Parts: sequence; structure tokens; C-alpha cells
Amino acid sequence: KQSRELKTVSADCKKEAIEKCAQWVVRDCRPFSAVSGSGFIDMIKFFIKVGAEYGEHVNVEELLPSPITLSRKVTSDAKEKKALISREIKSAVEKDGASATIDLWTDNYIKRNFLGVTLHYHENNELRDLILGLKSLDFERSTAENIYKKLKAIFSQFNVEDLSSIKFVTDRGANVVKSLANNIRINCSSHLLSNVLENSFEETPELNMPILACKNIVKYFKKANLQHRLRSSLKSECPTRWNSTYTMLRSILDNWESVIQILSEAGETQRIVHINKSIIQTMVNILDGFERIFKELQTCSSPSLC
Amino acid sequence: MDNLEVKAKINQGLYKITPRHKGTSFIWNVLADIQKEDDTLVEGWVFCRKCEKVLKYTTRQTSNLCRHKCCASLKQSRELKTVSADCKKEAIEKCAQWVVRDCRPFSAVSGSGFIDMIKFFIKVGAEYGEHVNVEELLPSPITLSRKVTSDAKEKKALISREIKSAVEKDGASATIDLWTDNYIKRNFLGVTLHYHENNELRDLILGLKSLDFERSTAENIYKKLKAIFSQFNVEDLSSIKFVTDRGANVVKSLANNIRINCSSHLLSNVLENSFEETPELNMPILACKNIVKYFKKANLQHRLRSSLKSECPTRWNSTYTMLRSILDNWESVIQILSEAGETQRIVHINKSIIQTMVNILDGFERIFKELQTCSSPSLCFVVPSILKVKEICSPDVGDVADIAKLKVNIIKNVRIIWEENLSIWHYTAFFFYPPALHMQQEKVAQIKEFCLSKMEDPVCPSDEFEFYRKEIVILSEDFKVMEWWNLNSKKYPKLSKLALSLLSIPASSAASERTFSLAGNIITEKRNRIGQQTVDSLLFLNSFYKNFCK
DNA sequence: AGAGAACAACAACAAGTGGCTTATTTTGATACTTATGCGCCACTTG
DNA sequence: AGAGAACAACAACAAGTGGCTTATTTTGATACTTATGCGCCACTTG
DNA sequence: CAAGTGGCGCATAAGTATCAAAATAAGCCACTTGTTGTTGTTCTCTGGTTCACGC
DNA sequence: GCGTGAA
Ligand SMILES: [Zn+2]
Repeated sequence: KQSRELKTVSADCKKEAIEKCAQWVVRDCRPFSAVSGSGFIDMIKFFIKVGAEYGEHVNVEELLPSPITLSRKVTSDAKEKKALISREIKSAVEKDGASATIDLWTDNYIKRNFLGVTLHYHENNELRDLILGLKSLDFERSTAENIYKKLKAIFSQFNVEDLSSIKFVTDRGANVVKSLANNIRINCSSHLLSNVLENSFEETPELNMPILACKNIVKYFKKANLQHRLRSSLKSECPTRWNSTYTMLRSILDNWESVIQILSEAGETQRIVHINKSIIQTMVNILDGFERIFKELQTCSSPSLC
Repeated sequence: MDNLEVKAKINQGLYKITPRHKGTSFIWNVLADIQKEDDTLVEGWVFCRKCEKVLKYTTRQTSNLCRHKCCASLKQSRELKTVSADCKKEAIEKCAQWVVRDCRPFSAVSGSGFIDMIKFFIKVGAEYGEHVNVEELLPSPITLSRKVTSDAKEKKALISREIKSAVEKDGASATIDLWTDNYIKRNFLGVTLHYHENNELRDLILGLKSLDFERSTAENIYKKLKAIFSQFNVEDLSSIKFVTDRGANVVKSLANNIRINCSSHLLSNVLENSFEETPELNMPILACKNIVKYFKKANLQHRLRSSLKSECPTRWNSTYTMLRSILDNWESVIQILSEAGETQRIVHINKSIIQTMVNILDGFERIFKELQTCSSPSLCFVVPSILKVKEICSPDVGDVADIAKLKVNIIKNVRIIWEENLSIWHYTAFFFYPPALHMQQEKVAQIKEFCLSKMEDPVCPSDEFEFYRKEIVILSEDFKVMEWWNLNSKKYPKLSKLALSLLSIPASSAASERTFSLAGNIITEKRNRIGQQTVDSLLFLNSFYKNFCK
């Protein structure tokens, strides 16, 4: 028990420590998992070190800065770290090995347009990934020329002048297509397969009718607050998110007994019984195969091109 | 040289002095400057108050001025032992890693609880050296939840005695409300409590318990509130003053007890009725609504210099700030509409009516702000609100006849909505105003026997009531009624408790709105599995720390 | 061839001052870049 | 396809009083050698 | 006379010893409340809004 | 010109 190593404390210290932690958590309205932060324990290390080395009569308030200082410091560190890393960035991109995915996104509240850039490349027995930056296209309407200028500006402030050897795996955005016509443009496999599935469903209206029935049933569930007695609540109807209807099918067919029991006295049981379960499990298995394909192929931490 | 010249002139007395500069540093608490004979400040040089030597002044830097011998001795108040610049550098560095690695807001470091934690941690580190294992010291969130629940239980047990002590003296003002969350569709029941013990009202929440998922009904509300009061072992449940506006099932449940309407939502409904009866002013508001939607649909908000406000969240008439934002930047928006091809929309609206409506609705906003105050008592200034809204809506020739129609609608709605729904308790509260020269009508006639009957539970009550009737002092700008009868409590030992109870009744029930907003802050899209017990415990602890602690 | 004890004529030495060129620090006003800090001021959000 | 956040359900647990036989140090005491001065006091000498 | 020593024990004492009857901790186990810990489950987040444009 | 879609 504490064989002369990094020392422990008594029970009073633990009690008062958790008292202080509870005080902070309840008073400042922060998430509970804060005390498990990776940087939080490092800050605790620094503070206990400083306190031990400088006694217990120091001005705690003065040692802690203001948020504006934090912003200036993080900006300065951003500039310094970018300058430090640009050398290895140019070294890696010079050797024809540099792969980057490009896609734009619109902000939810202010709707400012942005563009993000990352990099996938192999340093030493591993594929190193770091995001290069994320710059906004002001407020002007999006165009291929602006995207091309912004990307060359980012690569240039990171000391890149080739813009030919690097690789892109992106969408079929015609503006993006004309943006980088001098290099390769590879269609996103996930997006291609999503289009394939959309075409697959849309050519069979007879079997699309069960999908409409199921989505209107989950609408009936969410509209009347009927997920309360259900053992496992249902998910979103149609978010256009890589066949969320697959999860809908799994949930519906795992609570089929409960939903039929509920709808027997609800008067809508005639609608569900129109479709037999066998075809439903068959397409569930097909979507199981497709979901396995998704989870194996869609991976940024291991090779998947093979 | 210039300095010798100005020194000689000021010593001869040709130039005068100015000792204070309104600066945040301590150097100007001793240092001073000079002004010329034509009331012009001296630039580039300063003057000391003890050595009487003219030193240089620099706008870009003042460090050279603090090493002077006269200002050296003053320094500043002794502080706890400080460290060098390096330690601060590594401190801000580690704080930068903390704030970047956990996606946390920057203003987290300035929290009071964080300061308490760092004080504790620096103390324990100084006590037990530099080799203490930190990972065992920091607990896990499950322990945090268990301990906060237990602490909520024990704090409630401790305070229930003083809730009883407050309720026995008939001070039992507390409002209830219902609200729906955003993601679980659960319905939560919220209730606060107000009482006076230590010369200001105590704002705290009794609790917030969820009524499961079963269908809303009067019996569920009554049993829920009965249980909530039962955790404090309270069975009176009759002298509690209720403030709910138009909750139909809620009113039906508590119809046996004392019920009082809510003034804020009443006034909002009065404004709604007033604007409903004038279509000529109804369609310009709709035109402004469509104009705002036109900007918002195609994110045309970038061009404008001051973006428009939210349309109408049913959150106390946001159309005020909506029309303010529209009016105060009219030229730019009408230009944008000019090249937008939708120029026909603006023809229906004129600026003068906009500005007059801005004036009157800003008056209504001021009324809202004055009446809605949780900390200070606010029940007294209610009838003067009706008087002021009456006098502002004076039918004149300056306004258009349509504005006269709107004013007539306001007066009709306030006459047939507000005063007929006003309880005698509001009259009693208005009566205690120290200058009572305006009212000598039947209201005092009724309040006489009302107060005499209520206070049943030499030293004659009627005689001291007329003694209060004679004493009259006009209002001062910094006057408070509560401390006024705190001083007069010796003069009237029994009526003081009655007036304290009356002044403990809030004008409205905005406390429930504040609690619901706080709960919405607690429950976010990213935190949704949180339980009702934890929410209630957190809210109770926050309210207790804000109210009853230091 | 010891040994013990004490003057004597010189005689080779220090403790305690001034004179002094010639450096040898200390006190002090001031010309700048450069990393912190309140405080309105929003201000856009729902 | 990671992203944070958080319960419920069952294992798991150090923190604390009470029996207690087995080492073993404090105090105590009798018991006995070495050696260390204090003062008469002769006990001399010149 | 007086500065020097033995002497007569000589009353004292800082040393040593061993013979008893007590004052303590160590290793284990009792056992009863309260108390902390992984390891599961369950609900959202990003996939997306009109322009390059050829067909 | 208007899908044309692939976002
Ligand atoms: Zn001075």
C-alpha cells in the first residue's frame, strides 16, 4: 500500500475533492464528463506542481488569464505551428504522394459558405491524416474559379505550387469538376452506391408501397406520442442518410409483436398486415450486406482501396 | 527648454491644476496634469503631487512614470505571493491545450466554481507535496450524480423546517406552470416559492417533477403538487397564493384553493386583441413578415448593416424589435427591394405610422420591464400601469384616425378584460402606497372590512388603521416600501406581517419561464438521456446556492 | 657538560594617519517595442 | 462511423469496532565496585 | 610563618549488574453497514439545395 | 433554352 511511489491521500481529501467538483459542476452548468477530460488531468498536474513548489499563499486569481488572451495565444500558436509543419508538408507533397478530399458545406445558422481540406498520406508504417485548413468564400455565390483560387492560396501559404501531382476523391459537382479539370477527379464510392440504391428502389413501386406504409406508420407513431410504451423507440423516417430505412426495418421487425399488439386495438392493424414478413427479412439481409460493405469500405484509418 | 518654461509659469501661478483624470491605473491617483489658460489640456507632460516636478507624458507607454520616487512608496495593496512571467506563460499554455482538446467555450476559465476548485487543488498540493497521484483523486461522473442527488435530498431535509416556518405565518406565494421539452415530448411540472424573512424576498424553486407520460389532467397536477409539498411535510395547501394565467386544467385542479391571474400574459393578450380589431394595421405587419421572410429565404442578411430580428417566437411580442430593426435601417432595405424586383411590397407602409407605433410599443416594453422583476417587489405598480396606458392613448389630431381606432380598441379591451378580472388583493396591494391622495373612493370602504376580517388571526386594529390613513409622505426617488414598514413595524406590530405577505405576491409568474429556460439550457440535443430527478436536483441546488448561500 | 631563569644593546617591525591620481559603481530621466486586461458593445441566436 | 453524454443492473469493495494471544520495552530495585574530591591535620622546612 | 604533600578514611557517586511485575503492538479474524467500479444499453450528430451547361 | 442532376 503506497510502496513509496507517487503518493495517495486520505478519505477526507477525496471527500472534499469530490465536494469541490460537485460544486463546480452544479454551479457552472457544465457536462458531467468534464472531470474525465484528457487535458483536465494535465492541468491538475500543472496546478498541483505549482502549488507544491510555491506554497499555499499565492494569488490564484492572477495566475489564470482572460479568454481574449486565450484567443490571441491560440491564433499565434496556429501561425507558428503552420509555419513549422509547412516544411514537412511540402516534402510530402513533392514526392507525388498526397491525397485530399474536397467538399463544401453551408453553416446552419449564419449560412456562410466554407470549404475544408485534409490530407491522407503514409509517413512510417501508418497513414497520417491532418486537416490543412478551412476557409470561407466570403458571401459571394459559389463558383469554380473562387474554389480554385482559394485552394491554390491555401496550398501556396503551405508552400505548394504544383497542383497536379496531388489526388482528389470528391463528388460530381459540375462546378467542382470544372474547378480541377487539369487533375484527376474520382467519384465518391459511397455517393455512387447511394445513387445505385436510389435507382434500385425507385424502379419497383410495388415494393416501394411497403416502404411508404412503414414511413407513414412511424409518422403515426411520432405524431401521437406512441413510442412511450414501445420497448425500443423508432428512428428518423427519411433523413436521406445512407438508407436509414434499413435501421427502420430492423427496429420495426424487432418490435413487430409489440406494434401488432398495440395496433390490434388501435384500428390501423389492417394496413400493416398487407405485406408478408418474408420479403421484409430478405431485403433486411440485403441491406445487412450493404451495411457491412459500408462499415468496411468507409474507413479513414486503414486501406480500403483494395 | 519647454519643461523648464512650463514649470516656471505654473510655479508663478499662470496655469492651473487638475488632479483627477478618470483612469483605471493607480498612477493617476497621485499624478496630475496641467491645463492652459484657455482651458486646453497639456499634452506630452505631467505633474506630480508630491515632488512638484514636471515629467514627460507618453500615450503609448507609461512604465517610465511609475519608477518615480514619489509614486514608488504608494505602490498598491499587498496581495498574495505572485510568480514570474514564465509560470504564467506555461499556465496559459496548459489552459490553451485544455480549451482546444475538449471543444469547450473560452469563458469557462472565468467561472467561480473553477476558481474554488483551483484554490482547493493548490492548497492540497502545497500541503501534500509535488508527488500526489491525481488520477485516483478525481472521481467519475456517476459518483458526481449520486452525490448531487444525495446532497439535494439532505439540503431539502434541512430547509423544510424553514419552509414550514414561512408557511405558518401565511406567507405562501408560489406560482405553477406547465412546459414541454423539445426532444422527448415529456411534460414537466414546475413550481417556485417566495417568502420574506431577512428584509428582501427569497427567490427559490420548490421543485420540478415530471408527470410521467400519462395524459394531462387536473387530478394528476393536484396529486403531483401534493406530493411535492409532501416531501417537505406540508399539508396546509390552502393559504398558498397561486398565480396562473389561463391554464384550464390547472385552474380546474386548484379551483378550491386561492387563485390569482397573471398580469404579463393578460397584457400580451390585451395587445393581441387591440391589434386584431384593426385590419388596416394588420396587413402592414403581414407585409413586414413577408419582407423578413424574403430576406431570410435567400440569406440576403449579409448586405444589411444591422440584421433583422426574429419574426415571432410567441415570446412576449418580438415584433417590437422586429419593427425597430426594420425602421432604423429603412433606406438600405428599400434600396435592396428596389433592385430585388419586389418594389410593390413597400408601397403599403409609411414611416410616420411606423415611428408612432415604435414610440407606443416602446412604452409598452417599458411597462413590461418595470412590472416583470423577480427580486424587487412589483405588485404595487399595477393600477398606475392602466392609468398610464390610458393617458398615452389620448385621442388627438396629430395621429391618423386609424391610430385613434387602435387606441379605442386598447381602451375597450383593457376595460372589458383587465379590470373586471382584477381581484381585491390587487386593490389591497395598491392601497399601501405611501402617497394615497388619489383614492378615497369605495375601494377603501371595502378594504376596511376586508383587512379587518383577514387580520383576525388600546392597540385597536381600526384605530391604527386610521392612524395609517392620516400619515402621508410623498415619494422619493430611492424609496422602498419593504424597508419602510421594516422601520414602521414597531409602530404597527400586526399590520406589518400583512403588508409583508401582500408584497411577497409577485406581479406575474416569470419565475416559471426563467426555470423552463434554464431547463432548456440544461437539456440540449447532445444531452438527451438526462433524467428528471437529476434535472430537479441540479435546478434546486443552483437556486439554493444563488439564494440562501453566500 | 648539562640545564634553570633574566636582563641588555641594538634592531628589525606594525598600528594608526593624509595626499592622491585614476578608475569604479550608483542614482536617475527617458526612447521604445510587446505581451495582458476591463468594458461596453454589441448582436446574432432561439 | 466516429462523434460526445448517461443511465440501469450486478459485481466489488475499503472503512471501521471487537476479541486477544503473543513479543518486549519502561520502570524499579536491590546489589555491588572504582575513584574522586573535601577537609582537617599533621608535618614538615627555612 | 607558609606553600607545598600524604593520610584517614570518607562520605559520595558515576559506573556496573540481575531479579520481578508490569505496560504495549502484531498478526488474524468478526462482521455490518454504507460505498465504488466496469460494461453494458439508448438517443442524436455529418452526410444536402441551384449553377455550370452541355444536352 | 431547360433540364440535369448531384449535391
Ligand atoms: Zn514626484
